[PDB]
Formats: sequence, C-alpha cells, structure tokens
Amino acid sequence: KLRYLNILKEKLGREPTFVELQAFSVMWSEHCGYSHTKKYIRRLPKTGFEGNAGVVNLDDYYSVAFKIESHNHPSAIEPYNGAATGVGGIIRDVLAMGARPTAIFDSLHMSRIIDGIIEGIADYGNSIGVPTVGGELRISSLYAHNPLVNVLAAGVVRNDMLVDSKASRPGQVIVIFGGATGRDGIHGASFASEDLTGDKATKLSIQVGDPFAEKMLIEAFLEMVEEGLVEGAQDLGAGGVLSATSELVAKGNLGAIVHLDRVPLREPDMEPWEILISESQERMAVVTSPQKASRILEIARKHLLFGDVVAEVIEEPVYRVMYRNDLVMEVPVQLLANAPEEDIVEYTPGKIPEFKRVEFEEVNAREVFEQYDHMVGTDTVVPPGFGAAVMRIKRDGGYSLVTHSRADLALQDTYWGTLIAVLESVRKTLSVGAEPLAITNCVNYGDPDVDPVGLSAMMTALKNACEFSGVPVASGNASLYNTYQGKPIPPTLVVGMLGKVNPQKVAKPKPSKVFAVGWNDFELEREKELWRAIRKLSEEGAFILSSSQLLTRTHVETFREYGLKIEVKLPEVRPAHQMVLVFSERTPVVDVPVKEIGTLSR
Ligand SMILES: Nc1ncnc2c1ncn2[C@@H]1O[C@H](COP(=O)(O)OP(=O)(O)CP(=O)(O)O)[C@@H](O)[C@H]1O
Ligand SMILES: O=CNCC(=O)N[C@@H]1O[C@H](COP(=O)(O)O)[C@@H](O)[C@H]1O
Ligand SMILES: [Mg+2]
Ligand SMILES: [Mg+2]
Repeated sequence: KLRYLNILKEKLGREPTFVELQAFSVMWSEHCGYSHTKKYIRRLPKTGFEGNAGVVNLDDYYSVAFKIESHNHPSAIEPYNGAATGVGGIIRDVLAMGARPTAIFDSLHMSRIIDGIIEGIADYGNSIGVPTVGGELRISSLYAHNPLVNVLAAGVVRNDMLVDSKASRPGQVIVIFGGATGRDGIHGASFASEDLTGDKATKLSIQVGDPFAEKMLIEAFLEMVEEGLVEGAQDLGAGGVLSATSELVAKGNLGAIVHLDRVPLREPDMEPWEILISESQERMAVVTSPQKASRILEIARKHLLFGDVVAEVIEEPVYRVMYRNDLVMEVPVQLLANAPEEDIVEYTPGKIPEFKRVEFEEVNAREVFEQYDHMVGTDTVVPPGFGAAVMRIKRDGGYSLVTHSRADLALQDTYWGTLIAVLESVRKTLSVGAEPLAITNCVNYGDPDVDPVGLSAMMTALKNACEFSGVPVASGNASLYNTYQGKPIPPTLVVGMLGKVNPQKVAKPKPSKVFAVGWNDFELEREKELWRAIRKLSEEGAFILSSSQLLTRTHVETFREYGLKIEVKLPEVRPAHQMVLVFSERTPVVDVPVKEIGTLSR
C-alpha cells in the first residue's frame, strides 16, 4: 500500500488529488492489480482466446467460454447478497464474450451449512434461468471466519461471434447499459484486498444484485451481438466505470475520454468519483462505432434497461475523466492498468508426504438443496451426482465440467496437495469419457507478504501439473488476503476442468459387478498408468467412478434414481490414493491392479 503510494508519487511527479487517490486505490488494490500473482500467472501455460473469460474451441463451429471467480470477502459479511452477486458477476464475464450462459457450478467451503450462501446462489441462478449442474462442498472449522465462495460459469458461443475484450481503434465509443448506477460497493475492491477486520468491511462495500435486471441484460446483449453491434466488451464489477473504461483502452493501447454526466444515476446527488468507482450490478460496457450506438440504446431501453454513450476512444494513451466541461481527473492510461509488480520466490518440492487423516465433515445434506430447490442436474447427459457434469451441444458433441480441490491435503503440504488436486481432476474427466481440454482455476490464499512460500508452492504445483498432464490454463482468478485478525485459511486452489466428449458414448449405470481398480497409495510416476487404464475401460463401455472417498452418500442416492443398489466391500484407502471404482459385466483387463469387491443390481 504505502510502498505503492511512493511509486505513484514518483510516476505522477507530484502528490495525487482526492480522486486520483480513490481511483488508484482501486486499480492498484490486490483485487484489481494482482501485484503478487502477476509473474506467477505469466509462468503458467495458456490456451484459448483469453478475454475476461477464456474460450476454447470444441468443433470449430462452437466454443465454450468458461471462467471461475470468487466472492469471498463479501460473503463473510453478507452471505446471501455476497453469493448471489458472485453469480451475477461471473455470468457477466462469460456473457461478455458473446457466450450464452448455459451452466453454473458452485464450490463452497464453510464451517457449517450457511443457508444464505446456498439460497443466494440458487435464487439468482434461478431468476435468470441458468441451471446449476454441479458444485463441490467442503466443510471444515478452518473456514469459520473466511468462507470461500467460488463459482464457475460456462456458456456456448459460435466461433464466428466471439466478442473482443478491448477497444481496437481511435474513433470508437463506449456505451454503458444495464441497471442504473447507485452508491453500493464503492471501494469494494479495496475491501477484498485486506484482512476482514479492515476499516472497509462494512455493508457499504457490498454489492446489491437484481437477477431480473440481469436476465434482461442477457437478452439485450445477445441481440446486440446477433446484429454485429458489439466490437468489444467488458462487464462491470470491481471498479465500476473506472475499471471497465480504462481497461478496454489499456488493452488496445489507446485512450479514453469518459463523461461521467452521461452515466444513468439511481441517486442524483452522487459525486463524480462516486459515479466513477460505484460497483453497482447488472451493467455492461460495450465498445462500438459511433453509428451503431443508436440501435444499441434502443435495444436496451426496450428491454427495460438504462444506459448511454459514455466514452470516446482516442489514440492518445490518456485517461481523461470529464463531468460536463469540468475536468475531474487525467492520468496515463497505462499507469492505471498496471500495478507495481512484486518479486516472486522459487519453490522446489520435497518428497510426496505421508498424508495423515484430516477429515472435512460429512454433512451431506440434500434437504437444504431441495428447500431452496438448488437443483443440481436437470438436463445433463448423465447425472452430476456422480461427479463430472456432461452437457450436449450436438447429438454427438458435448463437454464436461469438473470442479475439484484438496485443501485437506494442501493444508499439510501446499505443493503436493494442490498438484494432486489438479491430477485428480483429470481422472474424473477421463472417467466419463471426456478428453481434458483446458483449465480455469481460482487461487484462494491468505497473506502473501507474510507467507510468500505457500503461494509460490501453489503456482509452481499448478504449473508443474499442466506440464506433466499437457493440460493448459485457459483462465482464472486469484483471491488473496483471506484472513481474519491474522489467522489465514488453508491454501485452497479450486480447479475447473473442461473436457470434450461424445454424448452418444457416455456410459450409464446398470446391473453389474463392481471392481476396485488401481492402488491404495499415491506415486506420481504411475499416475499416467491409471489414466491409460480409465481410457481403456471407459472406451469399452464401463461406468467409472473417481471419488477421493471411492463411494459417497450422494453416489448411492443417485444410484437409486436407477432403482439400483450397490453392495461393495470398499478397500481401505490412504488420504491420497490412485484408485477408482469400475462397473462392468466382466472383470476388467488392464496393466493395473483389479479386485472384485462388490455388485450393483436391480
Ligand atoms: N490464477 C489465474 N490463472 C490464469 N489466469 C488468471 C488467474 N488469475 C487471473 N487470471 C486472468 O487475468 C484476468 C483478470 O482477472 P481480474 O480479476 O483482474 O479482472 P476481471 O476481468 O475479472 C474484471 P473485474 O476485476 O471487474 O472483476 C482474468 O480475466 C484471467 O483471464
Ligand atoms: O459484481 C462483480 N463481482 C466481480 C468482482 O470483481 N467483485 C469484487 O470482488 C470482491 C470479492 O473478491 P474476493 O474476496 O472473492 O477475492 C467484491 O467485494 C467486489 O468488489
Ligand atoms: Mg475477479
Ligand atoms: Mg468481471
């Protein structure tokens, strides 16, 4: 913070004005600036057009846009609105790529079942009409003060309608439609960059949220894209107008002249800076030619949304904020878009540890998911209760989504627990017949300044997991400073995996013999040997289950949907094993251990 203020003073050549301070306090905050993770993320292998979402081609005619963000700090103080809004925001990111939001996936980490979080998410995804196709839930008293709310959203988009995430030429303009701008969330980005005992941990930093407004925003935006009116786009969230406008031009290496007075207000007494950093929801920033602005405004208004032309794209690398004919601020656009970078430390792993038992409560509760009808599997090739969620796109074309993390293992060894989480995410994808395609990930950490190693260990392990597996990183998020009066959460890296699979070849449950296939302990080397065995059996028609517990209550619940009931003598397993359960007619034949342990029937 203060180390940064000096750097700002040196660059500015003098002391910043009130608004200059407010503005950089947002853009250079860890949440928007990424000072501590910038270099690490760069060292990661990438793929797919990365524009605040990350899209991956599936069949050349269609691509899937998937991204994972989080809303941790907000949810610790206002569970209901913090979770909902989290969904609202990640949906705007996927929509901002020209994609049609088709699936939401949740990843909760709490010390008990906080109804608010569950409902906030279910209600919001419900009012906008986008289904929940899955979502891991880990309970541990270690998240008592810092619950982690990570949400993954995937949309489908035509390869020929991909929207850019930046401005591309001087003369373009920037329209901002959606809900009206109020005073909620000001500095909520600076709030998410500190310990929960900060001076900004008040309800003022929390964003509201209106799904009916968003559903409209989804319809309007897609219409704009269908008529080729969108030349570039970015959703609004942290930083509001400031963040969005400056980032669309910094990316293109252009400039902008923002006119705050043209921004639709919901509170007319607001001041220029309040209008600039307000983090109100349901708003989208579209880049286009001056001429198309007319139809875009018409489309949003008839859709019951406000908005007007707010900025002009100029070739000069300056960010000029205007309110009428009175200048508010003015600084080098590339100054804002780039926070000071912090040095990284090199991490070198040790031997895979003898992970001991550290259980995460088995509070399986579908009761709460039914009360708030948080349906998790209405329209998938095969039910999500089993793990991977498979969606169709064509009769014989589809993709899989897997969200996994092993904070339990990582808590003991940041490196190995993380690396293992990424690898296990591959077993699941393979277990359903899908071809690992890319990864979106969310890094959930505490104080980097205090414990720099642990962060380094997460990023190195994630980097090594992609090099060892060949699976690149399409996108991600990084939530740091998840601590309460000192105490930090466990290092929790949540992995979102996307895969390619023919829905006509996805196996379903049927009366059969069950087999424990693999080893009860972990060894990196032979990991690729299990992968090869899953591909073989999966290809033969076998129904495979890849859980860290082998068999869970949900699996059995889901099994009853088929009127099937399993009787198996599960093998004793270590905290990190290399085993999966195979269901087939005959005994599997593979270059890996196989043992008949039970039966599925009726
Ligand atoms: N751990 C990670 N791995 C890979 N990419 C990551 C990453 N963390 C961040 N990114 C990439 O950096 C980009 C920026 O995330 P950032 O949180 O700063 O902005 P944003 O685009 O989400 C808008 P906002 O701040 O308004 O929410 C992401 O869109 C993603 O592609
Ligand atoms: O509406 C936009 N939501 C997008 C967004 O970027 N929101 C911002 O992130 C904070 C949570 O970050 P975390 O604690 O999870 O790291 C939240 O308080 C918002 O200011
Ligand atoms: Mg983010
Ligand atoms: Mg965003």
